[PDB]
Amino acid sequence: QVLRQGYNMLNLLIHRKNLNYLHLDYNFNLKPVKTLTTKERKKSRFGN
Amino acid sequence: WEDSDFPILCETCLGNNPYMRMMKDKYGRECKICERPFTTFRWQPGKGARYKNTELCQTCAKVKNVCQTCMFDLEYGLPVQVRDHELQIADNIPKQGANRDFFLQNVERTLGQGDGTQPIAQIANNMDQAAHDRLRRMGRTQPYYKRNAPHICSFFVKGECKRGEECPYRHEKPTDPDDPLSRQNIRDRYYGTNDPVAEKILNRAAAAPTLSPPADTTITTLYIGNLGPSGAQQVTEKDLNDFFYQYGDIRCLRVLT
Amino acid sequence: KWEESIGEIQRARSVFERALDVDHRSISIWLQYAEMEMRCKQINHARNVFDRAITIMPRAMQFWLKYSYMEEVIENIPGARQIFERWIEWEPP
Amino acid sequence: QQRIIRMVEEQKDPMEPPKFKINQKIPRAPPSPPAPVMHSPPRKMTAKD
Amino acid sequence: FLRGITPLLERWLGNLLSRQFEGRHSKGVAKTVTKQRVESHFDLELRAAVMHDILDMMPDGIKQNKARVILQHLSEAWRCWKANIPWKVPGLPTPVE
Amino acid sequence: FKPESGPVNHFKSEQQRSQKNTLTGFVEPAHLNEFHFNRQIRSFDTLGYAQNPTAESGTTHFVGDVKKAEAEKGEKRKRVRNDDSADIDGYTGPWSRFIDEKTVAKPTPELQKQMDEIVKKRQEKS
Amino acid sequence: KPKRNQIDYSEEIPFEKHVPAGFHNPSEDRYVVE
Amino acid sequence: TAQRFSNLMAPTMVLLGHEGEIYTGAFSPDGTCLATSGYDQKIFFWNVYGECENFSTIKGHSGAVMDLKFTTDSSSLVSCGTDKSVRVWDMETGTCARRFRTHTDFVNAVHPSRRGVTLVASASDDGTCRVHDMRTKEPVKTYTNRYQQTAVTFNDSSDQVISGGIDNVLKVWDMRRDEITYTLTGHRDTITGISLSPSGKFIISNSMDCTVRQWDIRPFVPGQRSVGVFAGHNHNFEKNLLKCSWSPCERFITAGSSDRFLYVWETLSKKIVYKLPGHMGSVNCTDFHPKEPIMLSCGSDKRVFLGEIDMS
RNA sequence: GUUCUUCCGAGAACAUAUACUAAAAUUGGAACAAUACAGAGAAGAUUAGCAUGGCCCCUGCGCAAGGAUGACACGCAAAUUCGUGAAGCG
RNA sequence: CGCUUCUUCGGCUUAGCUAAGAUC
Ligand SMILES: [Mg+2]
Ligand SMILES: [Mg+2]
Ligand SMILES: [Mg+2]
Ligand SMILES: [Mg+2]
Ligand SMILES: [Zn+2]
Ligand SMILES: [Zn+2]
Ligand SMILES: [Zn+2]
Repeated sequence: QVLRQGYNMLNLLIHRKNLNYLHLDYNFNLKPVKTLTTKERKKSRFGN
Repeated sequence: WEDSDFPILCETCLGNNPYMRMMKDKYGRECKICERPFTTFRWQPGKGARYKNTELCQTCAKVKNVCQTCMFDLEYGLPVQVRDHELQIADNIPKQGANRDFFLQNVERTLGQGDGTQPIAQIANNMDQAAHDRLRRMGRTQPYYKRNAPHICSFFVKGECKRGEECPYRHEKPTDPDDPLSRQNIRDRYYGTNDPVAEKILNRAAAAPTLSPPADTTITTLYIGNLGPSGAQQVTEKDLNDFFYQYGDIRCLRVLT
Repeated sequence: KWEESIGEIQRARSVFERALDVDHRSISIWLQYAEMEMRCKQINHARNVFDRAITIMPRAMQFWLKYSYMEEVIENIPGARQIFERWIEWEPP
Repeated sequence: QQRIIRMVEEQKDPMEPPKFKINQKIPRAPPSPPAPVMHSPPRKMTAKD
Repeated sequence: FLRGITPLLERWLGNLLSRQFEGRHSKGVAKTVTKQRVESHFDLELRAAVMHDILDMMPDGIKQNKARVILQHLSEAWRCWKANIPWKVPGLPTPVE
Repeated sequence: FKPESGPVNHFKSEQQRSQKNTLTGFVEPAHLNEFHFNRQIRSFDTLGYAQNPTAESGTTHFVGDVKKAEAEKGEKRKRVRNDDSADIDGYTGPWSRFIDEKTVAKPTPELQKQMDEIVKKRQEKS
Repeated sequence: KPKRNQIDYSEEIPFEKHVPAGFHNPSEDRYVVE
Repeated sequence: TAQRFSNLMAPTMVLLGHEGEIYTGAFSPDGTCLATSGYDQKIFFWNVYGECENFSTIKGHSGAVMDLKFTTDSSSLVSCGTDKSVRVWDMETGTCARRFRTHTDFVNAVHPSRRGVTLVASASDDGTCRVHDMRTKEPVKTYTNRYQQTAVTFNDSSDQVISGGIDNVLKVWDMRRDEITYTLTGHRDTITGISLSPSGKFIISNSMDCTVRQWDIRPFVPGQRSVGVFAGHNHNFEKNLLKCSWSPCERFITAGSSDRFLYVWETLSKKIVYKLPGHMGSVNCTDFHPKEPIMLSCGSDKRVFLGEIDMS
């Protein structure tokens, strides 16, 4: 559950920012699904 | 942000039961008219009612002297458009976001210098006593409680209310969607523009009969009637004397008992 | 001035009122705010503008001159006397 | 003549984030009305000054 | 590790969430003065102090626009010092100079 | 408590002359007994009358449907119970319906036809 | 093209500072618009 | 500057620390302190002077303390409650000297004998008056009335027990006869408190009919014993046992009120002399300081108010 | 619904007011991908970097730092007022 | 005694810093 919760909860934060070109896979690797524009790659730069 | 002990509400919103339970939620809603977060109050006005809650914040109630839920005027129980008409209060209140946010800030500063018991100046200090009478003689006197009943059950409109007699919502005819009373907006009802129920009031108030002097400018005579029969029920000539010399110099008074 | 030229006197008033919040010690703004009212024959507005100006900056002669002169040109000479009397109450130059 | 009402406080959910945006910015309230300037009379400048 | 990282992430994820829901209020937060920004900040506060001395020093009744010219004389007086040129402005008032 | 002498404003209504603290009345804190407060709510809600909440209530001892209060001073349906706890399919403990219980409500076809056009007129906006 | 990031200043008087009360009744002034 | 009437630290003092409805409050006869209690079951003691510090707090009741009285020498505090028990608290020790565990229902009121041997009259929801003597476990007298009794006092000679209750009539029981020698009839509704004048000539009796009636309890009275009627206070739907008390000079009378106001009447004229605001709920108990013109009032609002009054 | 009463089909005690009440129906508000065009601060060019301002944001855990110096700024700047003599007229 | 043309008199208001910021 804590993994389902945490996974869902990070996905919501991605979607809350409309970063729908990022994908959080189930082992929590954060993959860009497409080559990123300067706008997209700036906008999607999550922090620590 | 703004906070208070108790909501600005009219008695028909509170119900006839003088014992109430109410919930306070600080900053629990944004004000429908200005998006500012405000302390929200929620209550059920007697059994069979729905849970009502405050819709306006107190500054927006004070800046129109309106009930925070039903947004009728707190003095006469009339919509704003009716009251702003009779008092000649123009649509002065700003409506654009940054402009009216600035305005409301100054209202709150100004009222904060007062005693807290008054609306804004325009309506706190209006004195047209004839206009006050026109409003008094059209405001509803009894509290209308039917405006706190539950919403109509959409599943009953769909013909499929799967809760049956356990459904709290109303199982009855909607208002016909061609009637303009079905199509109301909180902003229209607050600022007092294009309000359907206001126009239905103003028209029927204007259609009421009235005195008007004749074209005979030489006539200065008034008939007076309903004086009752002769005897102890009849008004004396002194009675008319005392009531009517208030207004002007009677040349003659003729009594016909 | 531009709002006056478009006839938007009520807008023009608020703009001068907002100017005075920025610099209430600017004699130019009070005079230009006054002159535009009396250009528009808004004599009771203009009187209120001058009473504020002379109330706030009693040492600025330009308000007392322009105000008492306006009240004289408009032939309210006992009004003009009381302006000069109120001026002399400040023991002016 | 009077109502009497029990005011309970609605329970806040601790797991609920801040509800409303407050990045709004609006002009300052206008200053309190002008204090009269209260100067000593002007001292005349000569053109030499 | 988790003992100490728990409150750190609780704060950090709070700040992340709060700007994600409230928005970023940070307009008009005081920017502090740091390595590269010192030398421009010295020139701000110099010119502000100079300007305050100008306006207090001039007597009442002078067109204030003269003050912005005096700040030009300051910048020339510095360059002449920097470049060791002798600086002398012939008509400059001695309190201003 | 010595009354204010002299006339009273013709212009202000009695609502406007009234003693007040907020925009609409005199709010003040109170401490009732919690038990009796609850009793009075439920009497008004269920019976139509309650004892008057005002301080200095005077003669008006009862509020609401006072006719019942003076007359009375202050049947249920049956439920299809099946408390056989071993009856895996059949048991209905607290969830025993009334035998009357109209577990679904549908309008008559006359009301249906009226309400059918209402949703269509709403949908015809498109 | 629609615009909504700001008040339209021509719709209503922006940040309207109302003229203070004074001893002379301002409503005696009748102005005719140009 | 303004006139002052007492050694109080301020003309009005607000005493805070109770956790529930304060049903009862009394001054020590020596004037040094006052004791207060109620639904929170603790008994709080307060000095009348200086900071009015809550110098002691007795605990022990397993129920609300409905009534609370000092013995006349101030050496003991009598208290009674919904734990069916009367307790006598030793002042110097702070300890339960006696626990008259013999009532069978809530004890509504208590009054110690004024002089001679210490006797404790008590009235209860079991319908009985009982007089308990400190020296015996068994009560000296049990006077079974048919209906619940809410208030009790001795007469001044401590040989008649006066009680009232749901039947509205006050009984007067004569302790050598074990009979009701006479009854005082006139209240329209249940009595909530009875208090005996300093001289003992008169009693007042408060009732849910919102009147206080003054009765002449002297052995011989040449006619009607009803002396007069006071009005102004109100009893609300909480049906608290609103007490009543006498000024130590008898010129003034008080009663509890549900309308938040602290009422004082003048005994001779029956006019209200004070109707002080300041409580936020039922003023359940009111008393006068025995030596100095100070008023005690105890609210359902968990507040005790001490203040000066001009006892002219 | 349970522990007890009995004259027997009733009575005493215990138990005491859930729910932003919807399976809904309505109603605002942000960014998206790219055909051709002409293309990104400083008195010639290559042009740093750092500041300043408000009803301008974005990334960031952030009083750190980036986003073209993040973008903008880029001149009718009059804003308390005159004084002079010739020559036509009339 | 008044209007107009013209000149004529006082007034007639540079948007920081850094190693000229660096380089030819
Ligand atoms: Mg660069
Ligand atoms: Mg930067
Ligand atoms: Mg950069
Ligand atoms: Mg920048
Ligand atoms: Zn609002
Ligand atoms: Zn309302
Ligand atoms: Zn339904």
